[PDB]
Amino acid sequence: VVDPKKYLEESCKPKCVKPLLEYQACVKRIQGDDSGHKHCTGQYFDYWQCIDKCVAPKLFAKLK
Amino acid sequence: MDLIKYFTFSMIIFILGIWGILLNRRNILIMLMSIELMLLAVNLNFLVFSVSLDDMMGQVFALLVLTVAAAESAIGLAIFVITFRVRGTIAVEFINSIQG
Amino acid sequence: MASGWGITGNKGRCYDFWMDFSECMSHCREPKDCTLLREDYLECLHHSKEFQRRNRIYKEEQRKL
Amino acid sequence: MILSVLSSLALVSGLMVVRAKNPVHSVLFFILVFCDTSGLLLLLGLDFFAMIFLVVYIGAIAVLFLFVVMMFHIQIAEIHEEVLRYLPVSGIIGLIFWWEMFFILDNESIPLLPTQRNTTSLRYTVYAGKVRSWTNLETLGNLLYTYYFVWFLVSSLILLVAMIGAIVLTMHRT
Amino acid sequence: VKVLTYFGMTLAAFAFWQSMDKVHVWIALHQDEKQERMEKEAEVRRVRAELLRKA
Amino acid sequence: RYLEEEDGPLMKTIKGSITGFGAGTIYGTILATWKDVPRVERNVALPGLIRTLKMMGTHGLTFAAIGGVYIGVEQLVQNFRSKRDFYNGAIGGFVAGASVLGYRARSIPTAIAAGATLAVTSALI
Repeated sequence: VVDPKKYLEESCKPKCVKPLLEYQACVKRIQGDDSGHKHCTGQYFDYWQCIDKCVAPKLFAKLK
Repeated sequence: MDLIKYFTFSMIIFILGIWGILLNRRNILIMLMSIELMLLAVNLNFLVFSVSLDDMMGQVFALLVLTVAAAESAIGLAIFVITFRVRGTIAVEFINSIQG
Repeated sequence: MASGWGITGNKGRCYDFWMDFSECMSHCREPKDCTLLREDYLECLHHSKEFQRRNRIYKEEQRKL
Repeated sequence: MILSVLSSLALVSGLMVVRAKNPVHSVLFFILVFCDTSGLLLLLGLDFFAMIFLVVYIGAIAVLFLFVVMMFHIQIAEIHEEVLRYLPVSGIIGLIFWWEMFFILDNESIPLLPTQRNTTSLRYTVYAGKVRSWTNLETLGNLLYTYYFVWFLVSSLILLVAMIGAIVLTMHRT
Repeated sequence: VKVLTYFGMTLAAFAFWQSMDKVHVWIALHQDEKQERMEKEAEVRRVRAELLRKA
Repeated sequence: RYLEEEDGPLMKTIKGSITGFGAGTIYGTILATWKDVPRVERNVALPGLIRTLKMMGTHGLTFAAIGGVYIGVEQLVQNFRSKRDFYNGAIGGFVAGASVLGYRARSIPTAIAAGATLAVTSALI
């Protein structure tokens, strides 16, 4: 039907608002190219690291 | 920075009253004077705020608190006199009979 | 400065702002409708935002020096 | 600077009120704290309150304290205690109260930092207020007895209670 | 106390009050960082409650 | 309702021990100030200050031990068992209470009583 992990990844977003808003601000701060070397990988990792730590201890219950 | 400096003047007097309570467990007369120091600091607060806000209500209340402070001191020292007259001493060990 | 009596014998510096805020609150059933007038009155009382802005100017002057 | 001098004088004099061995000296240092307060009031332009603090606090209240304390002949043994052990508790209490209250206005009343520019030239003068100016005395007297007369009368009731209670508690008629 | 002791305690108190002046200037200089940090913490709470009500 | 943190079991234990020491220092100061001074000590100041500081340090130590061991055992329960409940923690309160307050009181029934009380208190939360 619908992926349990994907649903849980959207439902854990409130727990990770701070890494999200820092990633969102990094995206804005690099919208100008500057010869294409600026990126937001670090803020990306912090957001998904927080998201993964929220989804991990509840995903395996929805799985048989 | 004028307002902060006047305020901290009054605040130091208030803290000195608190410390004087804390530091005089054998000296109940100094405790009464510490309470008068706190009352003075409050009066200063009212006057400073009255000036800072261009409002007269702080001055009216300062005068009335003056009347109250005088009445409190008169009654307080009367009770001190009758306490001493009964006991012959002002030591705190003679005013601790009521307890439990 | 909500009473009106000034310390030099004239209308208080912040009385008109107080009266604007009060008249707004007397008929607006939501306090948020009179937020601007309320912060006008409080700004008159303490000059917080004015002094903050002037300190910004001073800080920028010190930075460019 | 001047406020720093007055604050330092008041701070030392208050410490001496709360730390003097002899209570007579304590009452005398209290007179110095009230004189310093009068100076602060003069700086704020409130000369009536500056004089009244002299008349009432020093001229009447401190005199009563002095009469009582002097006639009590307190012996230093009845009231002596070593205060070294209270440095930690005084430290914590005073530090909490300091960090919280010496800086209570800072968020609400942000200080204006002095710049290297003459801001005195932006003082706006309104001459209409200066035609017939009011003293502190008549500005207060305009309110005490008319718009706020009930509180005036309640204060009289407070004074009456003080007179009655003083007589009842201490009088021994010859 | 000795008169010199009262004078010295006054000098020390004068130094304390000048130090307090420096503290007040330091607090006044950091109003902007306080304001910017408060911007974040209030907006985090908004983005948060809005996301928590999407479900 | 709880989604404002960054956690870390070792960080949790360290911060809890530090908070315990602070609270124990405050409590020891209060207790030292409440007491009178022994009569042989009324006329000399320094031994009173030494006793106050000793009381401060001893109470800071015992409170730090409680505030550290409690959360340490709480996480070491919820880490191995890996179930989040009020049960995880009732054990930490019990072991903190028993160990520290029975080492202090030198009594086993007192250790059991203290652990039981801490268990109920942590259960309500």
